[PDB]
Amino acid sequence: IDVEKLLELLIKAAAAEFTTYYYYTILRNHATGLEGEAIKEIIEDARLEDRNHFEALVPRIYELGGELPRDIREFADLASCRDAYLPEEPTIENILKVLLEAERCAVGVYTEICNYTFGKDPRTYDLALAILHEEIEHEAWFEELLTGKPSGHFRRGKPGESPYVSKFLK
Amino acid sequence: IDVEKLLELLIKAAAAEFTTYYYYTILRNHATGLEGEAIKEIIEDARLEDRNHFEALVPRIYELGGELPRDIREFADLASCRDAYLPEEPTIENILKVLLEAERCAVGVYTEICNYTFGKDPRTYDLALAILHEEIEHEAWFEELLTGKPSGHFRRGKPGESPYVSKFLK
Amino acid sequence: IDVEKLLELLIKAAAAEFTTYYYYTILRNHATGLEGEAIKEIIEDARLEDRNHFEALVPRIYELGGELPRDIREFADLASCRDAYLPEEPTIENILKVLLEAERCAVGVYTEICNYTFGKDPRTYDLALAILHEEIEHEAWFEELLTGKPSGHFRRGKPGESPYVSKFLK
Amino acid sequence: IDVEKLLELLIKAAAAEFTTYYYYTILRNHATGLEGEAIKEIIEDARLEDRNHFEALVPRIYELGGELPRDIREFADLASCRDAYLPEEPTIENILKVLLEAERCAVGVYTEICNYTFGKDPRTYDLALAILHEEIEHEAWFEELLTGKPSGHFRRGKPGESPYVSKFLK
Amino acid sequence: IDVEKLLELLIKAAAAEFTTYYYYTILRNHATGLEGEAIKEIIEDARLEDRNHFEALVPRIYELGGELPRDIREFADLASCRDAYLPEEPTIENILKVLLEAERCAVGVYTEICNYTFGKDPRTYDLALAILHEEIEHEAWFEELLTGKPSGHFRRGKPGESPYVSKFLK
Amino acid sequence: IDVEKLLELLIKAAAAEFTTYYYYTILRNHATGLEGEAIKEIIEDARLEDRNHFEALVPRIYELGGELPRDIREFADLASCRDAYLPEEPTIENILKVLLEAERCAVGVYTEICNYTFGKDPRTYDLALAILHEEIEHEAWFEELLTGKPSGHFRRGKPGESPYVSKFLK
Amino acid sequence: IDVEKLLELLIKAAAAEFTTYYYYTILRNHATGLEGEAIKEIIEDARLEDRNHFEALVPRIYELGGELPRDIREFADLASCRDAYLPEEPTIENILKVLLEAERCAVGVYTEICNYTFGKDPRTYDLALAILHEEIEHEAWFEELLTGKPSGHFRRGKPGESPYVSKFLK
Amino acid sequence: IDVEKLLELLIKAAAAEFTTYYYYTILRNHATGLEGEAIKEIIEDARLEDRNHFEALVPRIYELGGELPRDIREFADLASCRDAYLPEEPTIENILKVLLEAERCAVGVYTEICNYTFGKDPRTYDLALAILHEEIEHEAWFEELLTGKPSGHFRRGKPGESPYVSKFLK
Amino acid sequence: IDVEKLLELLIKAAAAEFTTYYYYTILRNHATGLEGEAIKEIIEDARLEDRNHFEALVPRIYELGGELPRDIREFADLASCRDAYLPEEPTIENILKVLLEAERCAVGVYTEICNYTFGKDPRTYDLALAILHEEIEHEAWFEELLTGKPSGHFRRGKPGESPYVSKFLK
Amino acid sequence: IDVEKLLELLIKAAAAEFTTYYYYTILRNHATGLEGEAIKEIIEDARLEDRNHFEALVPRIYELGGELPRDIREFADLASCRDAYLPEEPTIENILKVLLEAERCAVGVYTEICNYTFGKDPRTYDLALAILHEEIEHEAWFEELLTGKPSGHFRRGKPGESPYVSKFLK
Amino acid sequence: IDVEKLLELLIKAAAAEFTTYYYYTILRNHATGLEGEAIKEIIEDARLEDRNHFEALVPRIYELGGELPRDIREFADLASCRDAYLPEEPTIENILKVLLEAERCAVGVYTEICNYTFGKDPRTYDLALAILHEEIEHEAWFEELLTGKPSGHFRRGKPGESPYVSKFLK
Amino acid sequence: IDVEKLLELLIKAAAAEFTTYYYYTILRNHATGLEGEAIKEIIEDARLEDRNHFEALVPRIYELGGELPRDIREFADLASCRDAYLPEEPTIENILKVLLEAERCAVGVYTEICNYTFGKDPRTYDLALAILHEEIEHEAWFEELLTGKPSGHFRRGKPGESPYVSKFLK
Ligand SMILES: [Fe+3]
Ligand SMILES: [Fe+3]
Ligand SMILES: [Fe+3]
Ligand SMILES: [Fe+3]
Ligand SMILES: [Fe+3]
Ligand SMILES: [Fe+3]
Ligand SMILES: [Fe+3]
Ligand SMILES: [Fe+3]
Repeated sequence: IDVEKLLELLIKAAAAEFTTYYYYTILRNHATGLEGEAIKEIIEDARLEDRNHFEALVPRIYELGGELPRDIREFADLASCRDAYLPEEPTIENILKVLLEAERCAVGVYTEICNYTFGKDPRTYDLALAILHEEIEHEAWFEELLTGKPSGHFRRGKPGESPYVSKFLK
Repeated sequence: IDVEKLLELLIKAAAAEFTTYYYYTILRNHATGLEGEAIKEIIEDARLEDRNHFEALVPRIYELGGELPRDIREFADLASCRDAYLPEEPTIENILKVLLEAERCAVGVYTEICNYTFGKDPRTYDLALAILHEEIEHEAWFEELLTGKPSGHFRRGKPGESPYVSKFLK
Repeated sequence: IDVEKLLELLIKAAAAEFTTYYYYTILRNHATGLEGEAIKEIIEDARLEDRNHFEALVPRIYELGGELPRDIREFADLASCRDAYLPEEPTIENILKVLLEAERCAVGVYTEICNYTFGKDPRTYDLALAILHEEIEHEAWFEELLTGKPSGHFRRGKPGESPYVSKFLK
Repeated sequence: IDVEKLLELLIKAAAAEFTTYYYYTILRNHATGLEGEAIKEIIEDARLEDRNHFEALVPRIYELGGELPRDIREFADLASCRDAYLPEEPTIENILKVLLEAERCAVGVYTEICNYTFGKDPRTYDLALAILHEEIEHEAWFEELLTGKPSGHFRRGKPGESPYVSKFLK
Repeated sequence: IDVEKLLELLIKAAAAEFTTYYYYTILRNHATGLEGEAIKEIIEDARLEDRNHFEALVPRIYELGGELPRDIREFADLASCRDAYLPEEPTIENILKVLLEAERCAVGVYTEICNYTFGKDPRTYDLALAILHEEIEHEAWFEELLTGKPSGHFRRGKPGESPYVSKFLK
Repeated sequence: IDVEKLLELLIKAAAAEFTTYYYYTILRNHATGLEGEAIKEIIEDARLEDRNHFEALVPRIYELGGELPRDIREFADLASCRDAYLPEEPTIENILKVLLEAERCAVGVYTEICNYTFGKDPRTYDLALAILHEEIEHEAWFEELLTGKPSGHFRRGKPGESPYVSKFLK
Repeated sequence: IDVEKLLELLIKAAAAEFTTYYYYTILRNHATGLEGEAIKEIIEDARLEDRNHFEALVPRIYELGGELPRDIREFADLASCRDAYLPEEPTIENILKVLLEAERCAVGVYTEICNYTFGKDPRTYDLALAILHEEIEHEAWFEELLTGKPSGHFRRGKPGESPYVSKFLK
Repeated sequence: IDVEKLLELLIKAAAAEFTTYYYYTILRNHATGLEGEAIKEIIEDARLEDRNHFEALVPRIYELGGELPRDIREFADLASCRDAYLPEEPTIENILKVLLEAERCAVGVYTEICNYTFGKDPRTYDLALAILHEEIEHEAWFEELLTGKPSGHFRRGKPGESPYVSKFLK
Repeated sequence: IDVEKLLELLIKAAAAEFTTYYYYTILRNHATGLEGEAIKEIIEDARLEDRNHFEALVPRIYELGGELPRDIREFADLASCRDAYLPEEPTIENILKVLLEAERCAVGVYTEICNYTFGKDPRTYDLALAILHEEIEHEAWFEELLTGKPSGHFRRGKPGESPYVSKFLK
Repeated sequence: IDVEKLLELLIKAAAAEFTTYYYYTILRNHATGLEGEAIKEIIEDARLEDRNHFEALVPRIYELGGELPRDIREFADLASCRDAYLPEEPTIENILKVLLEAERCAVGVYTEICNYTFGKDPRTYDLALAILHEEIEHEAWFEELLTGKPSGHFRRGKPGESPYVSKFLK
Repeated sequence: IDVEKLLELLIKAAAAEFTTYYYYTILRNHATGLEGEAIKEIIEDARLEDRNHFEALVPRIYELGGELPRDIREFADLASCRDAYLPEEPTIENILKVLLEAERCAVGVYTEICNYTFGKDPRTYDLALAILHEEIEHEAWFEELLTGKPSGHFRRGKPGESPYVSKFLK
Repeated sequence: IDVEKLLELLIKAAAAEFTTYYYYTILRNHATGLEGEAIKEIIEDARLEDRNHFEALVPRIYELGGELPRDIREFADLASCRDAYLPEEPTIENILKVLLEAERCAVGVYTEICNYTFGKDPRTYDLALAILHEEIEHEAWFEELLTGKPSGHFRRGKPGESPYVSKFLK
């Protein structure tokens, strides 16, 4: 396994989690009205779990001999998912589209890391898998809200509980 | 009081609670979209309390010298309420109709047991009354969601808390 | 500072909180249907925090040498906000209008008390400010639900937690 | 059973609980001095449990198709117990007399509802019985404090815990 | 209803609960060996719940204008169940026989009180019913251990939790 | 050390604790009125800790090869303190006199056991000392209430917490 | 990976967990007598964890685009383990044989799913592995009770805690 | 603002809090008898909150570049309130007089600091205000106990909870 | 008061808190070795409280009709404190210098907001003051670690507890 | 007192506790079958408390200027009790014999230390006494299981709680 | 035993604990810099436990018929340990020297009380022993920090937990 | 997979964990002085987690049909890591070297087991991975303390929490 390549993947993933923490704050605040009130708590759970994902990734990056970039702007520019901007027409549907696209990119990111580390870096694989669990659940949430396809999920107990990633958190 | 007749009522009630636990799982998963997100937690609270009702009824059945049927299929066929099938057109309204009809049947079932045991089997009466409390609240929930008639209820704290039946639970 | 004038303001504020506790009970029970299910918990949090506000104001009234009026009807007639009656056409929108108008009046009431006591009665100012915090949040809640303007708030953890007024509560 | 008559009883009971919540606030604040310090916590427990009784009665009123009156003054005028006014000579003994008379009226109110619903409305009977438990304990408290007749009770753990009515509370 | 007769029943019941608390201490300590280790915790749960039953009955006795007898020996002599003496051959089977006989007598005692107070003394009926719940469960426990007839029960969580009588306890 | 003599002391002590549990129940219920309300919780803490003392002594009696007497009447007759009867004139002062005399006898009982076991039976000494701690505090409580001599104590947090004996309790 | 084949495996596994929840209820209730008292809590822990396994599998089935069958009878007929019927001679040994056979089938079921998803469906693999952990422990429990071969396990803290599957539960 | 003058005020206030912690220990221990039992817990809550006030003031003194005096005697001599000596005739009334006078001095001390720092030292102002809240409540307590004027307060939950100063405590 | 100017101050403050959350992550990870082990937990508490400060500021920004900038890079560029870069020679002393300079800038930022809103925007003033409390404590921490001047502080209980800002957090 | 001799006793005791932690692991795992299921939790409580005893002894050894031996084999060879080997015929009875013999040796060890330190080394005496409490209870447990002599004990709440030694544990 | 002599010892000990509470506050605040950050929490634990020691000693002084001196200065002058002044050169080493000397004096004080009360005043002996436990641990802490001799201790969980004295605390 | 070879690996790993529990006790006690105070808690967390690792490995060894060796000396001799002896010159640096070498050996041990069981023994692989997580974190801790290379970790909340292995613990 190429630790330099792995470190780039992990840093790009951490950048996506960090920027998502900011952009989902904006999206949550624009999920207004009666229909917005349904999804506001769901966005908040996704936002806080993505913050947890950033917190879980940074120790592994440093364990592997990597480091966060010096400038926060450099870091944001490394994000492996495009920025989850507030849509120009911020309807609930358009916001859900942004959220679903972001979660689908995240699922792809950690699937790629899991594929890269499978049977080679057990600790990193297990960390990527833990985050992948939560991203798959996020993607299921938003896909159901947007398309009506049954996801099998309903409200998390308290936002940001991160049941799969918690063992990596301090 | 005819313990054999009482046992049949209790077993039929337990069968209805058990099957409801399965069928409400399906119904919860098809309460999708923005409007489904409102009622998903309400279905879940009803589903988990009906599981509690099954757990509360079984000890009383055995205390009275009865027993569950040998085969799970026999048991399901004994249910005193018709199966809460997913409707062919699973809109939120059609799902609510199934839920309301099921809860109304449950209210009838425990009202019948309470009438049968009033002043004759205090422990069984109190158990039937405890479940009846929760069924009346479930029926109120779904009737309000479906017809807009004020029920007087809003979200339970945590799903499955069963405030009335808890003293019967282990 | 004129303690007699201050006492009248505080008693009128306490009357508004007390009557709101009653009228919001009615409003919560008529927020029915799928769209009502969104706002029912929000009304309940506002109702329980306004009950807390009454509980926090009464000790200060007595500390300052005032007292509640002898008759509950006299007390209700002193309310500094007009009664939050159920609207003749109790749609969710019309209910939200009543709630928003009540919260806006409350914000005005405690802003007036804060202005009257600023730099003169520190304990009363701090109490009025604590309640003002919660009224501003209530007003933000309902204004977002009604107009879609981003308020920055989403569901309180448990209704009636009163994070700002709790230090005044027993 | 005549649901209209039952609803009137329940609303009148709820009015008595609501007004008691106000009037006991006044009574608690005038139970002063060394001897008042004994009974202040007892009044407070009674006051908070009567608030719980109001909270428990309202859902049942709405379940049965009733509603609270539009105006808080109408509601107060419906109270089935006369107003627990602060006595003109507010000695501890005179305050205890008011409290005992109020609790005795409450015991009568819920005894009447229990008699009306016995074997006919199990849920309402059980609710009336739950409140009756707490009223009988309140009456015992104050009768002992006033006459020295042994009641068998001593301080509740925390005021407002409502051990009998809690299962009806949210 | 004849309060004097009711008081005698309640005092005799309280005496049985009090003496059982002592005699079950002896029985628990003689349930030795590998087979005794099974039932020791079951005896302990029964013993502590019977202590709770004594604690729950005394306030009601005093509420009704009765009192405990002056001398503890008088009290013990009033017990409505014969003393649960350690058997002359204290085998596990012989101990279980004593326990089952005691619980069957207790079930009879509270069934008699429930019959006497049904529809006449709601608070006392509810107290007798609460204790009856726990006695029926105790009788089921020991009957299963002794005869193998399925009771439907297994270990209580913590001994002395008294799920049915707790609302009467301080 | 003479284990037979030690066992007699321990059984007589356990009998005193057991009977006190009964007699203090009566005394607590007759500590009525405004002045009784002060000491009711203090009696209750003493009563529940003396119940704990009985629970702590019985295992040690059995560890040492002793056993409780077969009949509860035999047991009560062994009490090392005379019965704490309700006084013929049950004033608060006369009740306090009974309580103080009982606690003084208890202090003497465990002082005697500590003297007998000092440097010879460490486990029994430590158990007697643990109970002695609580008896000395009880005696201080009642002596202050009766004579005004400063004891240095004020209300225990929750009655029956037994801070010194808890390590011996299950 | 063939999602249709995977879905069939998962649904058949969920059916086995669901039916086990019923059949283990019967088995627990027939584990009577002194020797049954040992294993009753062990059956109960297995039963509640198998209920948790059903709850954990259903969301994954829906995430993958599958659904539970319409009728509860269809569902039961899909179970990948034969029904754990009460044996015709329900001795403790014969009951243990049924339990061990059921757990061995479960171990086989999740081993097959893990083999099918290894390195291909990380989330499903991790879910199957989590359940496999608990099935291997169940099989160890019952094999030790039946054959005396050391399993390395002793009583779970509280039944149904599911330490391995909890992260999948809501 | 003159930090040297402010530091002197804060150190003198801290000295008063520290010495009060000692002197209220004496006063609590001499609040004996039946009437003393009422106020003992109130003195204890005041004593522990004044200890908290000392703990809250010291960090601010050091933050501002001040320090506690080298010798504890120097420190005690700086107290801004005269020593709360046990009165020569330590009746409950005379003790209450000492307590009320001490609390009135404390209210004056923190009112002076609040006036000195208003709009100039926000952190110190907020700290002085937090302590002032608790001193005003203490003064209300003792004034009611002594004169019967309604204060609006009753027993704090647990002594020393310091609801207003807690945010400054570690 | 000029809400546009106030909004710019608040957004610039929120940007500083957000970027600090990133940069302190880097600084914490480079506080290595035996001497670094002392300050690592202190950096972590500062980092998590600054994250809390961002979370507390955003709702107020939206309440006042402002919004976060569309792009995370725009946001970072608005920070009112220069970026807390890892020093080119990352010794513990040089890291402490960066931390102290950042905290001093933060103290200045919230002092400016408090000055701008004093007596004009009570809610915003109280929020700025709450954050100012924590920044003053952070500055004290690092100044003591760097210069040895007594600050009066020692380790926070758990990192990120934010005792002053918590009432603003969800 | 001869600290060198005392240190040897304490180190030999710590060695016995440490080795017991290992050997009881083996014994617990071989207490199989239906009869083994009774005693498995009892062995586990003894094993975890003996681990606690090792943890409590080591600080005292170092306080007195002693140290653990360099090599773990040297340490094991110092054990004051012979190794609790799995018996060649590992029946439940033979295992109980090993356990009882080990506990009897432990009781002797701490009795010797208590005798050596009585009135000379209070801290060490109190530590030895604390462990002696738990060893006497362990010996009682196993003696009852093996011989049927009443011990007075039944299941500890949670294994390893060490109620007597806890004050020495970190 | 001479209670007057014992009272003088106890009061002198309480004075030392009280003054230490003040002087250790100063010492903690001057344990600055990177090396001071290690010992600051250790000083704080010692300081809070010595406050607990004062709280534990005062009730015993009053139980024995003693009393605290009228003036706080008299009290401080009675301290059995010389004042733990901040050293003229307040280096970490010089501060540790003061702390170690103070703890050594405390160990001597309670060793003297234990010697005086051994086998004569069990309650006082046990109290002195409880404090002696904590003083020996404090002395071990500081001696290790100062000289490097292994003490066997590391950080207490939370400062002021007083595991040995807690049973004497309210 | 060769279960005999796997069992040898697991037993050798368990031996290393067991001996580490002893040797880290010695190392922790010799990490003295101001610089030792930093790492003492880190050693303690590693020591308690390695004890947890032993507890987690033993059930798996028995599940697979293996057993611990008869004699504790045989067991210690099987350790897969050389004994972590206290260095002849026990400086903090030399102690850290021993700790780092031990953790590096542990990382190698569980990496080997993971490699051996990957895709063949899922339960054992997951157990080895869980321990590997904690060993990698331990190695990171000590490497940072020794070399200054950023590890990304700071103090665990409470020592011995084992966030990754907890699901395997009872
Ligand atoms: Fe994420
Ligand atoms: Fe309000
Ligand atoms: Fe009421
Ligand atoms: Fe006692
Ligand atoms: Fe399963
Ligand atoms: Fe103060
Ligand atoms: Fe900040
Ligand atoms: Fe001390």
